[PDB]
Amino acid sequence: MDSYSITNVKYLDPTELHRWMQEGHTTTLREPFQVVDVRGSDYMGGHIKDGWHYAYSRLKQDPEYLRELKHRLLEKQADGRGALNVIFHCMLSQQRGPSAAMLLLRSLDTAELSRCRLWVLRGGFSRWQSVYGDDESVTAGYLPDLWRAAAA
Repeated sequence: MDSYSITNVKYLDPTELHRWMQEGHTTTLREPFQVVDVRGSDYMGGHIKDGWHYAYSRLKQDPEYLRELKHRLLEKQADGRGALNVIFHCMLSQQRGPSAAMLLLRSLDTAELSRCRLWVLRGGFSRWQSVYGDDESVTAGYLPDLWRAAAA
């Protein structure tokens, strides 16, 4: 990235993330990626496989928590190819997704700006599960019952 502007935050569709997961890296530059689920208690009911769970509320209130995430991400990037593609997502298409990305972006030094690419998954986990919810290879801890529209 080149600056600390909101325009540096990119958006990804579920179909493209799924493709990255199938291949094990991004399609264009073959770079690594890491999903960061920033939901709180609404994390319940299923999540993207191999993603990390860092609640937005705590990232925003605890600088040490944000620092921990940054450190983990950069540590993973150091042993990988090129820049690490970090993907943030919420439950739905919410403002907390890009806000979480901005929190990380603002915590990066000018030297670390080039080590990451920031993305937000359009639609959140809600859109994700409507398509890949029952796909065991990309979704973990899924509870079909909770997402039933016309249940009990």
